[PDB]
Amino acid sequence: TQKIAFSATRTINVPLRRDQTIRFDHVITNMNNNYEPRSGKFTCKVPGLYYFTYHASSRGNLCVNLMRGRERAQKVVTFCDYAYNTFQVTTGGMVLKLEQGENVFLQATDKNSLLGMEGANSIFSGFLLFPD
Amino acid sequence: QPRPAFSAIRRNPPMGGNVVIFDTVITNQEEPYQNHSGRFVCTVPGYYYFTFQVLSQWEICLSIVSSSRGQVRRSLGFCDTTNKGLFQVVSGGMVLQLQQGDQVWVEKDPKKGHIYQGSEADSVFSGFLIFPS
Amino acid sequence: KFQSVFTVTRQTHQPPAPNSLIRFNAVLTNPQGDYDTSTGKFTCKVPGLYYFVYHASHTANLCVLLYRSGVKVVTFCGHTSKTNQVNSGGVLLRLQVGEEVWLAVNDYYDMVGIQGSDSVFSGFLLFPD
Ligand SMILES: [Ca+2]
Repeated sequence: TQKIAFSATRTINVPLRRDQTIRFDHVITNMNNNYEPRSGKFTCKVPGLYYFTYHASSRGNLCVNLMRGRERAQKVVTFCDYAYNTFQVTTGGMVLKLEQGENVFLQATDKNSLLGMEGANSIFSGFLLFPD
Repeated sequence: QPRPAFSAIRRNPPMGGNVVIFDTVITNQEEPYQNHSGRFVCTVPGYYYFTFQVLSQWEICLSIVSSSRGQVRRSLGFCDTTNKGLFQVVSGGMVLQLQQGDQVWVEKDPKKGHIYQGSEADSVFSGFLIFPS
Repeated sequence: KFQSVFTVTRQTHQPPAPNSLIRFNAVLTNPQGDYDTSTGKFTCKVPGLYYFVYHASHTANLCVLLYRSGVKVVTFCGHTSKTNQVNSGGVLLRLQVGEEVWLAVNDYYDMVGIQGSDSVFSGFLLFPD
């Protein structure tokens, strides 16, 4: 009976480098423990259809890659949302079919304005839709 | 078991009309979504969640629209009118209770319909069954 | 014995009061009545894992705060001047019977969308427990 869902926020106050995995260090929810707050990666143990989503607060240009894959990650999509001298909240989502061992995570780019703090949170969530 | 669920993105979208067509499929379990029309077709009756995150640089206003027996049902819309030529993501979403044959798609405002075309970043339309009946 | 789902909208051209609970007065779907358009609150009937998500349109500054049983869980802010944008946020929560969930604004409270841009709050039970 596969109840898998995670929600983690980023409270890490340190700039991101291009190609770096975006870690969401603070776990709100982690049923089945398939999300690793240490890395910021979800690892599939139960093959199936999942939905992933995120909302990112930002003070400038932000682009993130949604990554999938077992040992070598591959970008599925890139979401960009720009901001000039202002504050924003952006979002992206994807239903993915996952195989055992595959990880999904968010990866930074040169466009790296992302905030993680009380009152302007950045969150990464995912959950199983149908196993199989 | 029924496992209807899809995501599609824009890459080489046919352009014309006010239905926003997401031509590139990422996921389409049970194939409910048609990438040539931009339309999700309900097979399993029940409660579904649909969402979009679409990229613009100018003005965009989008609505998740449905049909039942071929009659269109207009619904809420979601806009970004920042209009400064920098990337902005307009999003929206809602649960829909659907019967067999009902269709669901995203439509743009004929007066506010700028959707980014290119390789830098993506726009996505997603949907899934929450529960049958 | 049950499921849980709602989508509610705010149908008014007047914004919420500053530092207040955001009331969604109109229902698109709410079969179990878990969202109460009178109080603006969702109350858990069937315990388990829920997703909550919203998309709110605004033409001045807006922060949305999601509360669970009296505790701020997440906040997300969008700043704009004159022109319209969407503030979105969401989270997954394992709730017990009787727990309340709701949205609020802070000193940034604008939810005045231009014609065609609405504000929506949805939630649904994913895994009964
Ligand atoms: Ca922006």
